[PDB]
Amino acid sequence: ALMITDECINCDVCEPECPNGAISQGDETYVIEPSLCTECVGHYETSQCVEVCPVDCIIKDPSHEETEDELRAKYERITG
Ligand code: SF4
Ligand code: SF4
Repeated sequence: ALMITDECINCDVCEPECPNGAISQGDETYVIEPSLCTECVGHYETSQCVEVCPVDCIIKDPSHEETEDELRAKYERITG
């Protein structure tokens, strides 16, 4: 899973880009819901939210280290 850090400028651009609806508006920043973030494995070759973030604040979430296989597996439980 990835996480949006405190440097988020609340620009709204990454929200609509997530295939799993993992990103939502927070009180201070946008937040990714880790159970929904597959790091875009299964849909795209790269993270879509990272691709559009204007200030490079989405990074790997150290408390949710998943392999290409667990992301794949997550992609599979979220979609079919
Ligand atoms: S794109 Fe980046 S700066 Fe904009 S809301 Fe999403 S995480 Fe924050
Ligand atoms: S990496 Fe993909 S699934 Fe995770 S929040 Fe970003 S767009 Fe969504």
